[PDB]
Amino acid sequence: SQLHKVAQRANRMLNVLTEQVQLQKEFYQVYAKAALAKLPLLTRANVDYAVSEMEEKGYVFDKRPAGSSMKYAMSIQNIIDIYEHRGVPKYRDRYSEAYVIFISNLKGGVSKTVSTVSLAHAMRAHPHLLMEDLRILVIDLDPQSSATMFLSHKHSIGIVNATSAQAMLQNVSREELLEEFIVPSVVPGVDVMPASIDDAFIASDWRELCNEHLPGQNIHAVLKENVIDKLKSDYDFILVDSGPHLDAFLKNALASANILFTPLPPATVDFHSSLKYVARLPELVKLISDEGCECQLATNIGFMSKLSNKADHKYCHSLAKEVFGGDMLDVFLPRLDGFERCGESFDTVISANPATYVGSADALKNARIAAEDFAKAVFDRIEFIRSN
Amino acid sequence: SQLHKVAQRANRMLNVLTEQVQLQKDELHANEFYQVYAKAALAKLPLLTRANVDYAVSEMEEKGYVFDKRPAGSSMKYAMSIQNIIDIYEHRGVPKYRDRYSEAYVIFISNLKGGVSKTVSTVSLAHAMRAHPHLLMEDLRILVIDLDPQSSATMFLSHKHSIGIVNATSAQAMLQNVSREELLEEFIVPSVVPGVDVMPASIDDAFIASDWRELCNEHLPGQNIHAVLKENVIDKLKSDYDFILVDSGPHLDAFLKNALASANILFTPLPPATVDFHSSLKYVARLPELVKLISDEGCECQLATNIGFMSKLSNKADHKYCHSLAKEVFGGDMLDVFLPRLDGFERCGESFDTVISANPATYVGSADALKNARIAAEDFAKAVFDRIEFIRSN
Ligand SMILES: Nc1ncnc2c1ncn2[C@@H]1O[C@H](COP(=O)(O)OP(=O)(O)O)[C@@H](O)[C@H]1O
Ligand SMILES: Nc1ncnc2c1ncn2[C@@H]1O[C@H](COP(=O)(O)OP(=O)(O)O)[C@@H](O)[C@H]1O
Ligand SMILES: [Mg+2]
Ligand SMILES: [Mg+2]
Repeated sequence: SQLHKVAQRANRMLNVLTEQVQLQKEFYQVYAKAALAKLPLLTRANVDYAVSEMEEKGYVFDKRPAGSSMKYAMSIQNIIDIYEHRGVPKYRDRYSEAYVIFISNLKGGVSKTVSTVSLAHAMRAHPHLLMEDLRILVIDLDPQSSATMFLSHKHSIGIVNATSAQAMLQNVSREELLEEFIVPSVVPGVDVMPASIDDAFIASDWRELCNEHLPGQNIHAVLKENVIDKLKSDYDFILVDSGPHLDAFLKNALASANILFTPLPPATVDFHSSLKYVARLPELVKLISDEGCECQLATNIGFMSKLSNKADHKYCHSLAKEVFGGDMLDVFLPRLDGFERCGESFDTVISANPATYVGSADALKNARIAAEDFAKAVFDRIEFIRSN
Repeated sequence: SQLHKVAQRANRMLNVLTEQVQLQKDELHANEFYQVYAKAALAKLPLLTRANVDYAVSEMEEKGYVFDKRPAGSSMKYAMSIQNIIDIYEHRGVPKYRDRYSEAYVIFISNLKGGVSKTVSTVSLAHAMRAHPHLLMEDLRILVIDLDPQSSATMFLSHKHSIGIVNATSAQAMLQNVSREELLEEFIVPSVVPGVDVMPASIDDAFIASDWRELCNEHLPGQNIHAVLKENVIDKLKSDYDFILVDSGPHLDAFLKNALASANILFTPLPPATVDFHSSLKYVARLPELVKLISDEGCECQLATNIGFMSKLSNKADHKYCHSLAKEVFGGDMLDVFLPRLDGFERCGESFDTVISANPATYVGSADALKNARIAAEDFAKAVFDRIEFIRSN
């Protein structure tokens, strides 16, 4: 009974530490008016007419003095509103229901979380996708909660309780999900439904917890029916992140996705493992199907992750190209220091402010551009699939 | 069905890759471990003197013992392997650990919070304990059972061109329920440091964990689902090892439960990061509940205590706060030593080497980094060993 003893001491500690984070409780990117001209469909002249015409109508743009005078400090919203003023339709004007993206791989360390949060921020803030005025939701279903930490400033969530796995069991309305479970991330337009280590116990007793709280409901269609379907009209993209564990969460995530992206690692051994997952994927969809709901899983796109020039890497890259063939993204996430440094302070290569960044400013830009290139390639891929 | 297409091509590629690594399967030769001592260096070890070593060495050669000398100098030099030193201690009559205890002792370093250093501690503990200068006379035999589909332990313990893929895994051994002779011949693999072995894991074990109930029903009818590891694997190796370490992933599944039911003692690595620490505490506060669950539904846990230790601790002030909190929680069950965050552990982890198996000459970094990592690892291992000794004899 020495555990009971220590376990209690740790309990008083939690209740104490929990009242810490509670008692505790921004996007740097701004564009100079002239900078908008490099954005698609916009020119120096038409931005001047838009800003001019909108102002005369009562619009007020963000500004900040650079010495004495006061220039324009355009926020993403200002830009989005300028495009709207110029009759450029938004993504929601051609697609009516949210598309669910699931970056998955049973093998860990392959960059599932980083590629997921990077894709969320980079798609929203992509210079070429701002006109799309995208609304993105990242649903964290990994008790390790890496996505949560990356997306909402660690001093925010700290000890989370309103969890995605909780949402699944509580089965609440759209309004409650937006108001009580979903929290904003640093980049406006990108939200997150958090996770917490406590979700490990939920996954562990999923079977029973379902019989108690969701009687008669197919245990594999919960995330899809109790959460995603209720939010389909408030978001353009919904990204689900789960751990590399063949859980109820992994299954619920698979049953709700429209598309899968498999991040492929460069080392031969990890690449080998990943192919095992890609090979048994149809087996997994078959199971979930044979016992409940059907997976609307269209395709499975692969892409190299943390790739480099090592001979071994080039080799795997050739093999992956062989396996996925056409469904192989033409862009990949290379291994960069920017992603590591950022990963250490749980910040996105998009939200990380260069003025605060500890490391070379060059390295940061490189990863940002890499995240952006990756996001644009993903978005374009969905586009082709969705309008064909 | 443009998902079954890739699966097909993927499956084919596996065959190719498999047969490829199936050739480069180098044979891990024992006399390849870098560590060697000049005859004179043994004198610095406990119980050994320059004179009792020369006497021992002389008598052994008289009985035909063959020292693997090197052709250097007018008369060959003794390039002593940790095994030579072990054989010398044996010849002087100092008792080995297996002379001091009669059954393997099962250690389980665990935490539901991942990234806390469960694998690196487990792996460093094994190697550092075997090769620790003050523990050579113990002639330890250590087995690391990898039950994490990620197989990080398997990777640190062998060579990338030594184990490659993994077919006969621990999860597989649990369900097949084979003989001790079979576990020894087919399922256990040696690591880079002789004396420490590993029962491997593979990604395919994630499917086994996923369908544990159905698989136990079809392969192990009547057997309690939480006692499979204890009865089908560990109990059959009780005489073959002094220590058996179990490594599992951060999941509250069958593997985690079986490891617990087989453990003699538990070690909990506690991270300094306020968020990580808080998560670790939630795990410590639910341990009794978990043990109670296993009990209520079948077998009992012989879990003695739960020792806690700071993992990846820095000189930062923040860290010193958690350390205190941790002390309040664990109190006496806190380890006197902690695992500090060091470059040696990082650079080594990058190449899946242990700060014990990593040859300093080859280390691409600062010798001091590697040297400090090894020492820290050795002090941690001696501390765990000394603590087990006090618990075991008392
Ligand atoms: N492209 C990259 N370059 C450098 N480091 C990366 C990259 N992608 C991921 N990482 C780092 O690799 C580790 C694994 O990524 P993570 O997203 O947590 O994987 P999974 O989601 O596979 O667990 C993290 O510590 C992260 O900072
Ligand atoms: N003392 C340490 N100093 C520096 N890096 C460490 C230390 N202990 C562990 N690590 C590194 O931290 C990461 C997490 O450790 P790992 O043993 O894999 O954790 P778990 O077993 O938590 O997955 C690894 O990348 C590892 O190389
Ligand atoms: Mg993840
Ligand atoms: Mg581990």
